[PDB]
Amino acid sequence: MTEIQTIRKKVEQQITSLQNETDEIAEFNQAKVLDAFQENKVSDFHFNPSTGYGYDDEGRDTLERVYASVFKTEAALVRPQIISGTHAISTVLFGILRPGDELLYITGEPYDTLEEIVGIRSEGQGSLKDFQIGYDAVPLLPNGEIDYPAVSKKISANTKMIGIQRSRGYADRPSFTIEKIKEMVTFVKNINPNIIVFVDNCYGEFVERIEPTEVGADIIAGSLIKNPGGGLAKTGGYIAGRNTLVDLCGYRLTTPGIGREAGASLYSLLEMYQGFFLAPHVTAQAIKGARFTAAMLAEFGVEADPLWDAKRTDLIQSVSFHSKDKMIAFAQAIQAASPVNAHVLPIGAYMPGYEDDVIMAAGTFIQGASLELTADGPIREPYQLYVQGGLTYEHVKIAVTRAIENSL
Amino acid sequence: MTEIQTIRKKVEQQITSLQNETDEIAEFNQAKVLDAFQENKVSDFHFNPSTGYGYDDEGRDTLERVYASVFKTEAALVRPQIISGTHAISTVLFGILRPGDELLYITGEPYDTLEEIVGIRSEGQGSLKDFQIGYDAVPLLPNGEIDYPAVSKKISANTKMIGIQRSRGYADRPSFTIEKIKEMVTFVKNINPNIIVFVDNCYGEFVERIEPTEVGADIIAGSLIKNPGGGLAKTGGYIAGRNTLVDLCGYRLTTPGIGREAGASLYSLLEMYQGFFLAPHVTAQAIKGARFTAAMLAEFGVEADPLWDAKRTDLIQSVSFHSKDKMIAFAQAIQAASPVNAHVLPIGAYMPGYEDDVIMAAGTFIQGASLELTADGPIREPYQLYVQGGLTYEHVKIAVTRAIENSL
Amino acid sequence: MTEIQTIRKKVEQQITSLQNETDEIAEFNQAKVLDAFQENKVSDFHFNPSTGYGYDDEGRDTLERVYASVFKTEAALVRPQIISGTHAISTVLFGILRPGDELLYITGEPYDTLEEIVGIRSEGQGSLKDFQIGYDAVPLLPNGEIDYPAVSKKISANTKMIGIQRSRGYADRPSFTIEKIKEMVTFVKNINPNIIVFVDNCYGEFVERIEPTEVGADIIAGSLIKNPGGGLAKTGGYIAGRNTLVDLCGYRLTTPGIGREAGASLYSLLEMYQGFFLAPHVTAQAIKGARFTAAMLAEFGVEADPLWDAKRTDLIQSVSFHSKDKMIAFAQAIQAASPVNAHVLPIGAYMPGYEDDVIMAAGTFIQGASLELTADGPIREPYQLYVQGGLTYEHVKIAVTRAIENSL
Amino acid sequence: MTEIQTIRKKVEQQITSLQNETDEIAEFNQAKVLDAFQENKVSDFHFNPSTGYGYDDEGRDTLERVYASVFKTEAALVRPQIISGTHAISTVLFGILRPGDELLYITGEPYDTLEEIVGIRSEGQGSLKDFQIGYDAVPLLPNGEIDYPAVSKKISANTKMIGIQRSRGYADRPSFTIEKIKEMVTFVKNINPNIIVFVDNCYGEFVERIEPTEVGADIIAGSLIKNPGGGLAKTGGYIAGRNTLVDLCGYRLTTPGIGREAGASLYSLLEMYQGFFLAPHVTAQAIKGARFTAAMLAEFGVEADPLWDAKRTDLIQSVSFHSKDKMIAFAQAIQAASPVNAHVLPIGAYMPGYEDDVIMAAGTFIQGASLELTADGPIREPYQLYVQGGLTYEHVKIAVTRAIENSL
Ligand SMILES: [Ca+2]
Ligand SMILES: [Ca+2]
Repeated sequence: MTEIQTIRKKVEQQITSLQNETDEIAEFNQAKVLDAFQENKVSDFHFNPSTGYGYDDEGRDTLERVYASVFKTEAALVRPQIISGTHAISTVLFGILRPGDELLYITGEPYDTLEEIVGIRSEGQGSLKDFQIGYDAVPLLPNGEIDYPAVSKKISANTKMIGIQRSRGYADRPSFTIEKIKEMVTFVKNINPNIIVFVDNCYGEFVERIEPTEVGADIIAGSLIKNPGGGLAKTGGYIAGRNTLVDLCGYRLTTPGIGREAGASLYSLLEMYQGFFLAPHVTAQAIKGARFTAAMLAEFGVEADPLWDAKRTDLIQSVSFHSKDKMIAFAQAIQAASPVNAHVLPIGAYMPGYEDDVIMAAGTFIQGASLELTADGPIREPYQLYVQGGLTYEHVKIAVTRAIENSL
Repeated sequence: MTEIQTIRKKVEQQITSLQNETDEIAEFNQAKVLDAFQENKVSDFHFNPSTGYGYDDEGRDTLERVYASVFKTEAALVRPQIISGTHAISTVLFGILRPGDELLYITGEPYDTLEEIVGIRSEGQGSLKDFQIGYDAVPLLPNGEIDYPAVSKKISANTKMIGIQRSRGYADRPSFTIEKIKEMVTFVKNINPNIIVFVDNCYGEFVERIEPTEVGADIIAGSLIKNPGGGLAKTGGYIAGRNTLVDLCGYRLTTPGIGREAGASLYSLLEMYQGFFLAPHVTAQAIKGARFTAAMLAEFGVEADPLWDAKRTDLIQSVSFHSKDKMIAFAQAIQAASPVNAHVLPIGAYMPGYEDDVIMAAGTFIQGASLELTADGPIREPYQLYVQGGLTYEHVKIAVTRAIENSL
Repeated sequence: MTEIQTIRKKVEQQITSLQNETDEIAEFNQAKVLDAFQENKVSDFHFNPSTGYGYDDEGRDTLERVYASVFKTEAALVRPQIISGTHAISTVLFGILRPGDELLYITGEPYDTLEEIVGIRSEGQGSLKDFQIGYDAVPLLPNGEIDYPAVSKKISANTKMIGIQRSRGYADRPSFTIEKIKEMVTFVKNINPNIIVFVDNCYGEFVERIEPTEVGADIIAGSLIKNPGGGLAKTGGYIAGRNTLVDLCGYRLTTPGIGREAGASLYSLLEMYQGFFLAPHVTAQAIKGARFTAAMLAEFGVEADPLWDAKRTDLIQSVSFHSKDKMIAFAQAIQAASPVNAHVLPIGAYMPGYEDDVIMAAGTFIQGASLELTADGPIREPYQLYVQGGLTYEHVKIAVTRAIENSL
Repeated sequence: MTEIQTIRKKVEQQITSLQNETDEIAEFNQAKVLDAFQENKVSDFHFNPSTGYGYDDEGRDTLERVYASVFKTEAALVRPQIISGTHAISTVLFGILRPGDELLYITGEPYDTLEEIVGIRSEGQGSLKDFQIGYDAVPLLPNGEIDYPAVSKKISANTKMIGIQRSRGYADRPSFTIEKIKEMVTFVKNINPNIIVFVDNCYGEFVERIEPTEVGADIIAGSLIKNPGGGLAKTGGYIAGRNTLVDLCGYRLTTPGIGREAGASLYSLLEMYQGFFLAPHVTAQAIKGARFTAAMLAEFGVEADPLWDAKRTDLIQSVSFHSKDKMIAFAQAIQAASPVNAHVLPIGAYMPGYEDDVIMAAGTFIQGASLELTADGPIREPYQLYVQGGLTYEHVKIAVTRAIENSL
């Protein structure tokens, strides 16, 4: 019985109860996805490629129906023609919003990439602002909760859509649970039932037994190289929601008069189907992994957020080293414990629009994939490193144990 | 020699000189494309796939540079993410136009699919109109020429872009040659040099030694399942033009902030490169075929448009039988002389937004591809059938001779 | 707390200790495969396709080196040019064996497919017998152990190779553990160290911490649509062993004078790499699944083999219903609880060379894949059904719970 | 007109009549292939992938039937599993031959790669010799014709198969026309009608209106990265012949008991069908190019073989410069006028089993493909360079004119 092994025996026993809970959620979600395959009568011919126009591609259409069934929506859009999560989100915004309309984000300022999209960052690019669509965001209370009086003050007759970002992303606040989201929807719908509630669902898929579309969200969007891709999707994004709303997204994604009826699937179907099927289980690996990281690092006297015993709604997990050297050594050890490009150590790197260098471990099968184990953060006080994902719980245990042995 | 063989010997001698000119154009164009590959140092690594976000895909970028080199533009956008010619065109319009801007098509009303796009066909789908962008079309003169006085009267200070459709499509007018297009461009630029000239270039690629971007067009667009795909591209579209304009198109195709810097190529690069290399030559097969069809049908007392000895700028070829039966029999024979689904008899079919039944031969490798031999037309007087494309001149001669033998 | 749920709470607590052991093995094996990726410096460019001859395909070569590293061999052969497990095995036999040589199987008669291969079933097909290569097999003792005196009697100067089939397959004997195999190797090597020991390793990969190549096997072969494909490999087989021996296999697989240096990888690399990486973990799911099936069925008074508490060396798991109806209802429920073709119920089916109908549940992503959950058996006393595989432990729990609710 | 242009005008007029005959052959062959697609009811579903074992792949089977129809054989084996022409040929030899049998090549010693296969090149690799199969070759007469008395003397009762190599390869003799091959076949069959006649058909496909299987050959084989692949097949080989013989080949390609009934097609079907459809026409480009090269070089006082006005049966074309410098400069110029890796300067290179350095131009889409334009030769007197292939006649004219301009 070694050193670190002793610590592991202890910490693993400690977290076992919560890990078991994660497995209960995974079985529930696995059944849910299986039921969705089944109600849509998925067959092996549904993996066949389409070419050219992609008209009447039943494989593509069936997959979208499977997505809609799982999220409990009327319709979905899940294609490689949606190139990412950001692209999926932008498709929702431009798809629905029209000149004179206003978008209100209530979960505080959303992730930085949306900056140019809404138009508060650049010019001439074709932002919402360029198309006469208004945008604002309501900051969170200091405690990370929604500032309801502030939201109330902001909602006007011109407010067409309310934006909710489930995951904290890089923001210093807790990710919003489905219960918290339900409360937000109830609140806005009580003010105006016609207001469209959109939730940026990235990293939350299959973390709970429920999704935002089950607590009244009208439409949601996410990334296929995160949770729902199950580690297999090579690219893409998804949209799920009301039929009228998904129709609009489709016209934005292709063109009016064609919309979602068109777009060749080529060779992407099998990986999307199989990835979705495995997604509940693979998500469970990343969650189990996060709790392990949180428990182990805390044990080694390192600050963890969230806490190993925190409620979980997404995959996000950070650890604050309060040490530049410790942070870099850890991120490098994570790369060194990765399957792909393990020998290409990350270093402090310049990043456009940022005053601080960033460090990123990304030894993955798919470029930029996040359900896979990665690590990153800005190199500045308090030296917070995001260490999350993992295709297997085994991989996370191995990598984190080695990262500890290497930096602490 | 059989009878038909005797007619062929005569007709083939008659058109030889023109077929030779087509071959001369093919060699010029083949050299143009080769020089572009060399200039851009095309390598086998340029065929490699990219996954995830598709950042720093040199293969994708190099393909784009090759397109730009051939079309003699600063920039190009060429990728699987563009699902068709219509999508390419829409991307140009929404990419460049903004609220208060006006689009003026000068080549008469453009192809029907653009109806919904501009907003004269529906409501609420996110048309140019829905986004406060103005549109109009100047009808052609009765002889099919541009109505210059009408054009002059409709150009205002708010006219941001001029639209030109090279190919006649289904319009009862001749396709516009590069020389004619040059006249148009010179004219509108004389009125306002800052006006953006866009040419829908479908079916015209490699038919002449020059493209519209060489006669003053600022930006062009087309489909990869037509000419530039060389029969090999399974899907896609292209945009080529000035860097500023192509940048704007990129933000529309993806999102602001990202643009053309993202989008996984997956496995599509090789077919696009190889198809483009083969495009000048495959285009020539389709043109030689067109001339054969025109000359043979005329010889059999059937009306052809264009005439065998007409100037050619695109692939479009029609024959008018003034007989329902002959028209149907001929189209059926074309399907029967096609490689794929030869046994699937075309019959009068309903087409959305069409009072008349249509008949179509589409026995192709790629779904809806048109550089391949196809035949189609609405079932009504004067019973005009479009018989065009052909991956090989041999295929067209065989199919057409048999179609004649089966219907006349 | 429901009926069956109560039974599950009980049985799951009971099997927990062994399941945990399976997870320890999985973590060890995950580390082992990770270490193999790392020592071979696996990078994202190693997933790139090769075409034509496939000469100097580093992606293909690196993968084979990763396989060799994991199995602790000098060399391996793992390509889609090996179309299956049977093909892999036959390649080993014809690769090494020459006229006058004799093959001796000591684990009793091997699986039926090898019948034509060795030549004890047909004629003129090019069996070992057709090529003047001898074959025999030593039956097991009644207790399922190796009959060592019988083996000793059989080994002659002409015995070039000894065959060992690790997995019981359909045979009514226990699968041979690695320790048992070590004993066999020691025994034959003591008689003649020059005798080549070959192990058919199908279904045993990653079930223990060790493989036969670690207890002295010279060469091994298996299927990529079983354990090592991790559920992702679309086809294939592998060979691993001594360099001289793998060289010979390569000449058989391609041609002499070329061998393994050639063969295009096309698009198969990523799935093979990623599948191998996930294989320890996915294998663990199928093992955990088997123990669950064994424990649950036994609880419902149904005979299980192996027992939930048996030592495990492969994925094989059966249950004997002593009831035709119960057996068929169970197999059908397994299909109905599968992701693909769930609505296509299996029925009693004729099978060539068999007196009895067979039933097979195979609602899988990959045609004929076995790491995925399936069920099959011959429809005859005692109505033994093989219920094994599972990409996730969750899937197996769900499917088995439903199969019980449906047939018992 | 420039000078070179003046020479071209003259030379092109001179060869026109022969180029026209090539086009006539192209049309005949195109019709032959089209009729085969029709006869076999080729459908778009025939392009669908198969996974796993590849059982009941109708697309794969239909492709095989199309090949058989074109070659006028009972059966064909055409698949990605055959990695080359050599592999196809080896499969035929080991598939049919058995211990005590003898193979007699009558067209002199065949291509070098077959050396190891037959067993006159190495030891222990599993050659025909290692498997107790006899081999011999009858040298050609000095004029390159068959030595009939020597052939008669070497045919015995143990002569199971007669080998005929259509193409000269690197041998200093003319390629054998179908008429010549017919003479050979008639002769050997007169000696023994039960003798199996095999023709290595590489580079000869679609060059004449007839194939060897139409002049008595029992079985033939070739490469898909040459003629029948139409420039599109990324890998592979074919075997066509009598059902009994093709059956035997199947058991060798896979295993006895299984044969041709197995092997996943994955994503290779479409390119194989489309390539075969285009093959007659692409072949014609390469032949027209060959004639252009022969006539142009001769016009410039360089020795050509074959001569511009020679009978053609395959793609092979050489030119002898009697100058190292000119030879090297010309090959370099061909690479520089190639689409892929144009910038990668060919230089004298070592070649295993060759005392002399070789130079090669291989700037192709598919690695090692030869229907595409390439150039190669050993660097030694009389400095003979093979300059052949070409996906388009335009490409050859451009490359060759530039090569002339750069070296002469
Ligand atoms: Ca001017
Ligand atoms: Ca005779």
